[PDB]
Parts: sequence; C-alpha cells; structure tokens
Amino acid sequence: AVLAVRREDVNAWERRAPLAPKHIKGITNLGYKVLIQPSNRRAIHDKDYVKAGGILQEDISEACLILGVKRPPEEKLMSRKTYAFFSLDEILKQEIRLIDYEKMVDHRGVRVVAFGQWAGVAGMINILHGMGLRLLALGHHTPFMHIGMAHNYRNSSQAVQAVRDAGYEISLGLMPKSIGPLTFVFTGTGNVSKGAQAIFNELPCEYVEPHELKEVSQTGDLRKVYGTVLSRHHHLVRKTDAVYDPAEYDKHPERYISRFNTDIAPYTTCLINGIYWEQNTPRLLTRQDAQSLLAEGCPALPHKLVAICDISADGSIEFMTECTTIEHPFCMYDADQHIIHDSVEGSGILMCSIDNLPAQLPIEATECFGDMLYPYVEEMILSDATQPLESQNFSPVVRDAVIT
Ligand SMILES: *[C@@H]1CC(=O)N(CC)C1=O
Repeated sequence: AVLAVRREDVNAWERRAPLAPKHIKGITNLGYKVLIQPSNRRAIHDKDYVKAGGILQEDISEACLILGVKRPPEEKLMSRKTYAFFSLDEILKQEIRLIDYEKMVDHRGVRVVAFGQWAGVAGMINILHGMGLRLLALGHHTPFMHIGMAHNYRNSSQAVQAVRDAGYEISLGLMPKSIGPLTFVFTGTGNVSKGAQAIFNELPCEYVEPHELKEVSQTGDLRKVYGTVLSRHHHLVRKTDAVYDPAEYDKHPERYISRFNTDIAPYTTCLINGIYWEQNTPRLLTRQDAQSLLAEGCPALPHKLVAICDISADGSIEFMTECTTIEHPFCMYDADQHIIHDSVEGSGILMCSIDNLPAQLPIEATECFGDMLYPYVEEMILSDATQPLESQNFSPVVRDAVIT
C-alpha cells in the first residue's frame, strides 16, 4: 500500500507533476506511504514534497501505484505495478495495470481529470506578448511590449500584475492612435476559454455583443480594449435558409456553415480560439478567407487581424496546420500562403499554437490537476495489478480508464 510519484523524462520542459505537496499531505494523513522520485525538472521543489510527508528515493520498486504526467517508456516501466499517465500484449505476462487520465470520464462523458483553465490563461498572456512584438515590428510601440511569455512569471498572480500594469498604460492613453481600437474574439465554451477571459479582464476591457464589433472596431475608445465571446448561434447558419437550430447542429453539423469570415473576422484584431472542432464541423476560416483579409510616421495597420492564438489544440482554422513550441511560440502566415517560423516582421498573421500550454504555469497546473485527481487516488493505491480488475473496487471513472 505504497504510492510513488515518478520523475518526468519525456521532455526537458515538462515541469508538471500529477500531484502537489498539498495532496501528498492528505494521502500521508490517511496512513499511506508516498515515495517521491527526485527531479530537478519539476517546478515544485523536492523539499516541498518532503515537508508534506513525502519520502524521496531513487528506487520506487516498493510502491504499488506509480503516478506520472506522461507514460513511462520501455525499460523504465516495470512489472507487478499499477501505473497512471497521459498519452499492450505483454501486459498480462508482467501483470501491470495502466490507467489513462484522458479516459477518466463521468456518466455524462466529460473528462474529470484535466488541466482546466491554465491552457487558456497561458495562451492569453502569450498572445498579448506576441502582439507587442508584432505591433513593434510593424512600427508601433505599445504597452503590450511590457508583457512577457507565460513561463517568464512565477505564477499567474505575477503575470496578472504585469497585465494590469500594461492595462494601466492603455487607460492612460499611451496606445498609438493610428492603429485604432483593438478587438479580441473568444471562441469555445470550455475552461480554457474562461482562463483566457480571466487574463483579458485585467485590461481596461469592455465586452460587447458580436454584432457591435463592426462599430466598435471603428469608433472604440482608444483607452480601452474590446472583447466579445462568440457563441454558436452568433455565426452558425443553415446552408438552405440560414436558420440556427441548436439541437440539429449538435446532430448534423454538415448542414451548417460559418459566417465568422464575413460577420466577425474583418473586425477582429486578435482571435483566441478554444473551439471543439470535429471533422464535419464548419470551419471558422479558410485559406481564401485569409487571402481576402490581407489586401506616415503614425501609420495604420495593414490588416485588422493581427494575431490568432490556439488555446484548445483543436482544424477549424484551415491555415493553422503546424504547431509551435514554448521556445519558438510564434509563426507567420503569409499572403503567399507560406508559414514563416521566425519572421515576425514578415507579411501576414501572427499565429501561436503551443501544445504544452499548461506547462508554462506548471505550479498551478500541478495543483489544479492534482485537485481533480485526488478523489480517485486512494482507490488506485489499493489497486492490485495481480488480482483481476473485476475484483478491484474501482469507481466506473477509474475502471473505464484502464487501457489494459
Ligand atoms: C480544478 C482546477 C480547474 O481549472 N477546475 C475547473 C474549474 C477544477 O475543477
């Protein structure tokens, strides 16, 4: 009846953990022994887990349940243990049980163990930092220059203070007037969209309805930034009669299109995309839409759309084919329909599509992930990869999450 948190080795930038010291304290209070594999890579220091009752050892063969952020590869995986991770044949010989956090879903079917809003919180900070660089490359110093990447801050609190400081400069009228008012569009309904809005709320922001973007993008107060939250009924219409039936779209999305390209996109400065996109879902923007959207000392912007940030890792933007890295976060989409990875001064739209956004705020990501995983840890400690799964007293959340 021993638990172990293994060290991450998949990536040099994987600084998260499946549990925080607060969760190790609660598990040790139940009487369970917790082993902590040493890791200079983790954002939360080893001694914080030791202060919470965790024992730090390099050998975790004593444990029955071994928790990790990503799946252990080849030799590191050993027999007669129960593992859990994100992401056959010889499983039965080695008698090991593998659990995938992604498969932990409730009766409704929505995932219970995720990273929550922190992909959106980090994405909003990154795209605000990216707009500062992109607008300066176009010849405009803005308060967005005083916002760094999400991983340059100890936590979201420190990042919020930087966003509020830059927002104060905007309220003082220090924005260049020639580029006009800035409009931000939030798509999607998940927690990542709410996390992006949480950062946006620290600016001198004003929320408007999607139909107001056309007027707001022309006459908006230059001491403010403007945002709108896009719902399905704002842009999805039937191909035949332009009617929106919410139940019909949820069953037959192939009967609908998106007027985002004509109704919203021409009046959008920055698009924060958190859309859940399936293969037969109407696309938000096509390649031809991008071609149409791109056509003295205080000059205006070449095009209204400055940048796009993908915070849900999800084909709705046709020309956002490739992904980016925390070290190289931004790329450009040229009017020649080419992807430029480092030419922020080039022609086009700034684009950001980092796949490990929560890893930029790994402390709070570890705590939020650990808060979701905590109510299922004890039943996973009592797991016996030797005994059959039917004998184990698993909740349907954990039982369905077993991939072996
Ligand atoms: C835990 C952390 C997080 O983002 N959520 C969603 C509100 C949780 O439940």
